[PDB]
Amino acid sequence: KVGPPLDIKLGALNCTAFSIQWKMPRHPGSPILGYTVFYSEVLHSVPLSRDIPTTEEVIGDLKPGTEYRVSIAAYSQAGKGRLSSPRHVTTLSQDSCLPPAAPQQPHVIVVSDSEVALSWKPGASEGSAPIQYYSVEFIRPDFDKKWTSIHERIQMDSMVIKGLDPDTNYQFAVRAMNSHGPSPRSWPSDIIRTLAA
Ligand SMILES: *[C@@H]1O[C@H](CO)[C@@H](O[C@@H]2O[C@H](CO)[C@@H](O[C@@H]3O[C@H](CO)[C@@H](O)[C@H](O)[C@@H]3O)[C@H](O)[C@H]2NC(C)=O)[C@H](O)[C@H]1NC(C)=O
Repeated sequence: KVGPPLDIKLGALNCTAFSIQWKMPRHPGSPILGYTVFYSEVLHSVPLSRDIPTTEEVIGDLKPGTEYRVSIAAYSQAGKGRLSSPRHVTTLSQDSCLPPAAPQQPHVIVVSDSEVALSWKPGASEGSAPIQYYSVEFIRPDFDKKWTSIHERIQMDSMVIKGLDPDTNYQFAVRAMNSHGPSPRSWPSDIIRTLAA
């Protein structure tokens, strides 16, 4: 019986998601218990549906550059309310949610038996959003089959890495992050050996 939700607002967040916001229906006969959100790809087709207690929601795991038809209905103690007029929204184009290009191959200079100096430059593009931080991985080519992450974020374009094994060959690589995610790895640095203990 109750009217459809009012003041619906939707915006594409990124390539795979959009957020939806609305107001309580006017003059409800009974307390609103929740809402039901219906959406389908874009002549109507059978839609997916999500039930939520609040007046706003984020709809994720969508396809890039695709238009969606969205409707909302409120449910109360007297059944399902009237369904709002359909709203359309398009997820961002893939070129628009790009993560940054891989940073340039880093320069490496041995410092001690357990330390190494390292520096890098950003890539040709920051992607679709400015770089927020860098990440650094390392690997011992003689024994390791996989890269190891350094669980810190760097706003500098250089750093000194400590705690390495003495008399060991190492290589290093860098990735840049924006709000859209990680870049590919930089080229690996040239092999460099720590001083023996
Ligand atoms: C595009 O937008 C969507 C929606 O904002 C992003 O997905 C969301 O990513 C966040 C952060 O990773 C997720 O939050 C996390 O959820 C669980 C606990 O519920 C846990 O992994 C973390 O503690 C954190 O709270 C959120 O669930 C997720 N929402 C989805 C998938 O619907 C997405 O990362 C954005 N970027 C891209 C490139 O798609």
